[PDB]
Amino acid sequence: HLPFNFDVCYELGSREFTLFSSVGSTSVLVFCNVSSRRLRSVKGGQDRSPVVFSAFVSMPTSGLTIEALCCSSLGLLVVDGVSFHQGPLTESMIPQDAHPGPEGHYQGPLLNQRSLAEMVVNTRGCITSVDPFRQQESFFDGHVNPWNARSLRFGHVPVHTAKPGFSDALCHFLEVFGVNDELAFFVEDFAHLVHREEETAWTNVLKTMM
Amino acid sequence: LPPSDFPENALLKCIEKEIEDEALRLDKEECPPPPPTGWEMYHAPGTSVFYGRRWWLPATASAETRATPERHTIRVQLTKRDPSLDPECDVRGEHFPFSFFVQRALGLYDQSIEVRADFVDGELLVDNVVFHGTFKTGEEVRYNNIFNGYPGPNLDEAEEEVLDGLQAWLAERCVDDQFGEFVGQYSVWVEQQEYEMWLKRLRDFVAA
Amino acid sequence: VSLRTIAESLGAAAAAELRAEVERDTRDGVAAIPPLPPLGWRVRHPSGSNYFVMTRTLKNGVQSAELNNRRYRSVSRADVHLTVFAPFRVYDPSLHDPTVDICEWSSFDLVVQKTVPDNMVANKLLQPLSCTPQDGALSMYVCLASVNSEMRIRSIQLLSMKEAQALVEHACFGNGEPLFLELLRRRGRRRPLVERRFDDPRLRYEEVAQPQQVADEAAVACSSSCYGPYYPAFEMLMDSCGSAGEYSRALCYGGPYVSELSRELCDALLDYIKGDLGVSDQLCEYVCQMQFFLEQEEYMTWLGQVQHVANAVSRTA
Amino acid sequence: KVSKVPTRSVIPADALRYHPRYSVPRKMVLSNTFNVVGENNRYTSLKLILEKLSGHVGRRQYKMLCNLEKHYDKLKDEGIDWHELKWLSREELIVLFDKVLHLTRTERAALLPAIEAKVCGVLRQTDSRHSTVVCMNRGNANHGWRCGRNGHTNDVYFEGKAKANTAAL
Amino acid sequence: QADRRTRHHMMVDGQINPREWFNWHPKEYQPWYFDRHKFLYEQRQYAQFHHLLCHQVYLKDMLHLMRYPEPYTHIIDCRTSTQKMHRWVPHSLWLPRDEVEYALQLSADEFLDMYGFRKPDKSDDVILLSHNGIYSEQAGWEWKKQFFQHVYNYRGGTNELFGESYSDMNVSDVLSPWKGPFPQSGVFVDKWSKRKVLTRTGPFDRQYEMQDFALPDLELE
Amino acid sequence: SLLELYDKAYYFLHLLHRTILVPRNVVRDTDDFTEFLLRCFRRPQLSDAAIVDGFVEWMETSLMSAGQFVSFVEVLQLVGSYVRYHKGVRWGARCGYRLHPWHDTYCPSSRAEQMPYVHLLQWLMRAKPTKLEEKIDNKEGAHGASNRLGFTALDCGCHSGYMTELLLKAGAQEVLGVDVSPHHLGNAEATLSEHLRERRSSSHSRKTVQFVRCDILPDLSDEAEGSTNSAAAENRRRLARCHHMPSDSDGLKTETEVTGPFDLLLFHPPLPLLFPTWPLFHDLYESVDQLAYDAGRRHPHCRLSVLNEFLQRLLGRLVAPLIKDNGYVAFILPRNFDTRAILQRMSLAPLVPLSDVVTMTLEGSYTLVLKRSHSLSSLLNRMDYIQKSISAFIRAFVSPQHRSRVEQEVRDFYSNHQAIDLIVMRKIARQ
Ligand SMILES: [Zn+2]
Repeated sequence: HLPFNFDVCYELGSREFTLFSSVGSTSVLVFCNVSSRRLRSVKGGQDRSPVVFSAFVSMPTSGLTIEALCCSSLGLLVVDGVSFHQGPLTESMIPQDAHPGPEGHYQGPLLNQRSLAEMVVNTRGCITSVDPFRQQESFFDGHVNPWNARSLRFGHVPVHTAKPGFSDALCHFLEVFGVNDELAFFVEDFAHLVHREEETAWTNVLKTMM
Repeated sequence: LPPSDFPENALLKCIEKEIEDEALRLDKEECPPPPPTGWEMYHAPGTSVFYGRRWWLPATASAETRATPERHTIRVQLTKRDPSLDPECDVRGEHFPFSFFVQRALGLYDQSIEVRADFVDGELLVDNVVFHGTFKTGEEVRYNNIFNGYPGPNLDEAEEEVLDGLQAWLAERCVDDQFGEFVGQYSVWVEQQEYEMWLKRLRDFVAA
Repeated sequence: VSLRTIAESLGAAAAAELRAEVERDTRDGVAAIPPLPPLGWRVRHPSGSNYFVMTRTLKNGVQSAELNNRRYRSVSRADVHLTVFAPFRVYDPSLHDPTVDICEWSSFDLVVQKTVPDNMVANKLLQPLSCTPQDGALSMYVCLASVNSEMRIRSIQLLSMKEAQALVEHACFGNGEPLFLELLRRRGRRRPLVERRFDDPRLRYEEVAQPQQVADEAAVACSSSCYGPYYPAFEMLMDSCGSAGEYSRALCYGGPYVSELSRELCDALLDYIKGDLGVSDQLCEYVCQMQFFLEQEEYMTWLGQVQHVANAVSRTA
Repeated sequence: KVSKVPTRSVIPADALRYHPRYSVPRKMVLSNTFNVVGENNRYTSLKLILEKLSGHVGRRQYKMLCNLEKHYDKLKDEGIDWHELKWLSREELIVLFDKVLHLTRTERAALLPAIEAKVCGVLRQTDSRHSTVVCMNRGNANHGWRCGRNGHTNDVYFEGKAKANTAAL
Repeated sequence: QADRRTRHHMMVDGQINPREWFNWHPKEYQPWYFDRHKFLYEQRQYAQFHHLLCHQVYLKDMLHLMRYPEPYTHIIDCRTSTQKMHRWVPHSLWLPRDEVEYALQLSADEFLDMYGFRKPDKSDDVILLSHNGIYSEQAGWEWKKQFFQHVYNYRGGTNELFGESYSDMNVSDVLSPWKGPFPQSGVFVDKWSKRKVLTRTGPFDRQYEMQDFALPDLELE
Repeated sequence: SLLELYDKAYYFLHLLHRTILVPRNVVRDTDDFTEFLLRCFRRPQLSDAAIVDGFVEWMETSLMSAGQFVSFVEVLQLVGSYVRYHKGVRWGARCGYRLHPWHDTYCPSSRAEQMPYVHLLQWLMRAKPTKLEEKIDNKEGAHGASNRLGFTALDCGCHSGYMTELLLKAGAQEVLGVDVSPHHLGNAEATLSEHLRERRSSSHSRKTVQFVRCDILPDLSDEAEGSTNSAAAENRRRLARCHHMPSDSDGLKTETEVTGPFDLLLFHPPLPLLFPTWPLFHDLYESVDQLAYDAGRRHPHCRLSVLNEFLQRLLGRLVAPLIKDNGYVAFILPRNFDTRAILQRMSLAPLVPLSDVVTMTLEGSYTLVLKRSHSLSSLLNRMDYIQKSISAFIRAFVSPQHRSRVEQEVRDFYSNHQAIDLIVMRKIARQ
């Protein structure tokens, strides 16, 4: 399964795959960084990090670019944050090759209370320990160091958690650009495909070394 | 230190006290702890990273004509902890993380096998084996990402043939529990020498 | 046909949310007054940003601070330049770990530099001044935090051009750090954001370009200093906004872990920063207020940009 | 002689819990209504999970904005259970959320962590007779998403009571 | 909007430490009856001023005094905002609320000079109006502060007479969620009492009661 | 006056380095730069594409710590450094040759700047020594019992290997190059390799050169009855048992290294400059090496604190003396660093002492031998690029009514307030 107009780009050795779309003058770019530690099962039931990706919706008629922090769970899609950047999709805006996008900008309000609903389930969060310097030993990594992760808001929980009726309109607004649940079912299945091919290539390289 | 000219007499006299009792104590050693054989220890005076370096020659069978020499490199970053979360958060456990590079025969992150180990409670805990550069599989798999490179799975979940072959590869390289004890000893001496330099550099800043 | 009614429903809701946001903070017609900074502080907040920088210059050293000047009536040294970088990073650790009794943890960094003027005569050449940008450019980087409106020190770092030269040239055996050299190889400038001036009221109309003049006074004096080509390495070292500057300051010492210091040094360091240097609990509580106010100001521009995007789609489709 | 106090090197964080007598708390058996699994008994685990997902969360008591309690009546009118909700596939959840439930995109986002983890809807025993404790462990497909621990084996609706008896219901 | 988290440091006690230091103790406060539906000065926090409440004149009394006025029953408008008044209540005089505490301090000649109408005698009937009856209630309290024996209030004056939908715009001062309150920032009390006052049992939107003492219930177990 | 011109000119150069920056690959992106660098190289026997790839490699190995965008004045300084490398600095005859320096390296390119080095070479080789005392250190140990046996030397702050070449030309056995940057040491090693390939400084006696990277001064001299014989036997059995017994004790790296003490110990910080070069002329393609004349003058050695720590190390476990008995320390330094402070005291502030006064009053044990102030820094004054640069700086930023007096304020500053002092001192033996 694959969405309608999306080209995949995945080179072996990097835990990243990037999806690109273009309709009219608008360009849609989906970037994902697959976790190396452990990712959750596609059935969901039974350290189990969620599949978090980003979606860049560029519209030159508006003059702004929409960055959508999205989390794919059970094939479906939730959207955690939406931020706006100036101009079109510059190459520096995408966190490929471990160089981040724009720094020191407003991240956006909470569109959904998914992170507060996980603590009722007692699901383990991204923040492992309270000490930020404890998790800064594995620096420049989003999954084990949340204090410098762009997708986890650099550990900051914002003031405003957006109104449900307002932000339901924002999630419907992004679904017309290809940020529907059909993309998140593919990103969930392709992150499990990258996690097997990265672990198999790392093993067979390690066999020839020793 | 006249109090009319210098309003910071509570700090400048306290830091002059802390210079002497950090030098008048007899528990400290003037000499660095002696490293194991081959290892050369570099440390820049301003930073908190000290480097180890040795050359090595493996055991090569008689069917092969030549044994290529290796390049072992140790990289240790000093551990940071946040005192603002105390006494609320618990006491963070003292552990000594370090990196062990292996390069066959010129930098640190080109054609190098990198293995990360943790010395905690008197033993080594090997965490990840990170590759850098183009390696052979079985095709060529390139790991050209130095910050967000694929570090491999954690060895608690890895396959059993990967584990015992790695520890036989690590015990042959003389990386074991006695080597990690020296990294726990050398980083204490490095942090002690940085602290007396930090007290010396702070007295020049406050009194100015 | 569905793209027009979706983009018009969002643009009407964002206009309804921006309308309902202003009337909440408005009291009897006049809008919400921002919290006032302490005496002498000049806050600059760039538009569309996550941070705000405030400066303070104590002339003739520490003795002209606020606490050292109040006395009972009716009965020289080098100048100090303060800089408090404050990002919007505020969280509570009692959600992830319920054993920790912390309601609010807000991090903000303090950069204090010193500058020798030409008017001091008493102690000019008795020793080489290490705080001078001509001699080392020694500067103290105090990482601070606010734990339930109580200022706690995270780290005290002493950074000069020496350890900026050490990281770029000889941090390894014969080379620099391979990640610090690569992070300087990818340094693109940010687009110019128009800053807003939430200054102290008494210094709001006296001088406007004073934090810009002291930022270019040191940048001229450090780039043409005894250490010339290592100033781009020192700019990224003292850059408080981003992850490249946090990794660069982590390659340095990072200070002693403060709870292991003596109790006499812990109270004398707090007496220096709060009492002598002026970076007080009033300033610490103001930063927690100004991180809340300017987050509210950035939510309204976010609501203005949802409406601006949704109106540009509906007029196109 | 000075005897040392017997401690442990590695202790689980559950042992750090507080009891006013520093002892094991009482586990009272559930009421007689839970003896047979029926239509009155089926959806009490679904009701408490939707009650916790809408109430206040954390030490700061963060109120959940989306009220998931309004969808409890239409879920039990269809005859679907919390244990039967975990058996639905991905395609059967999009049909259930959009057509029947009319779950909005933020109400779907607050319910999905409860479905992603496959929480076992087993009423745990407690010190009182009326129990509001549901086992929050992640379920496995071999034991019917019941997490297979403390006697929750593939039909156990309530701790201390009989199985489901699917021939009746 | 959008559910702003508040910068107060109130917190519920954890699951590890024992409950200690019982010379302050928060519990949940639930009164008997709801008071939010009532008039603003008929609520719970204004019960001590219950005898200060002016007697009510109603709509039919106001229409009867419109048709058949009396020479010494003074109808007085207490509305302050001139941009929000559009019609004239008949036989009314303008005495805005925020000046009333000065206006009754004048003499009769100074009242005539500063308002253009004669000062009412202390035995004359005074009837006050406002938009909702709130400014008129505070003005009636100021009129009863001076020795005025007959002071009456028409609750919902303009909004029931002219059928308008206005309000006196009372702020009812509530701290902004960036303003951190007193007991978090301060060393006014010891650390145990500071930790035990700042704790609460449940969500922080409801009301709580602070106990100054507690004894253990030894007779349960 | 000159002080405001100093401040405004350095602020303008900082704004030039901040504002008009161009991308990294200037040959690929900028379409005008290639013909410009070809014009600068065809102004003074190489092909065009070879010069293109050579400047690409020069910007690759030369530019450090720079992002995707490079300052334009830095690109012009890179062009001047490339021109100075492919052209070389000429050292006059007494020994006239050419030297090839790297990008940011200090070489005295004017004769007034080379006169203290030429006079020190004259005092070393004893060509025509008309000064107070002539030096003799270990050749006096042979004459008590000549120049053919040589001596060992120490070089503090070696830049591009010109002073190491001056030590090799005057006759020396072991010289130890100590500098802060390894780039300067690689440049000095290339200069030493071309010096050995030039067949100067003939090899009747063997000479080994070691370049070490360190701070101001290196420190490597601190490594750490029958019971003594029993402990030696137990030590031998433990070394043979734990396989730490050395099978060979030649140690050729310990022979080819340079080890103290030294009888000639020299120290020369780079001369600080009054005004940087003007990078905005119309004839930049005619002379770019003079635009790179200021290269190398920003080094971590030219300070008063470095001089004070150097003098305190020379004055005082006490195992390493670091200087031979009655050894000669030769230092070439200006009157004072930080020329802004020199302009501040010109016509108030108290009079600033000279570094000669500091070196005299700190070392009461050492006796001065040569004290010569080369005050011919005003004697440069040609029609060359430095006079055009200072007239452009006085033409752009100074009012026309206050110009020429400020020009006079320049002309006395090089005459009275700046000079190059070469001073040699001699150690006094122990009692
Ligand atoms: Zn269970």
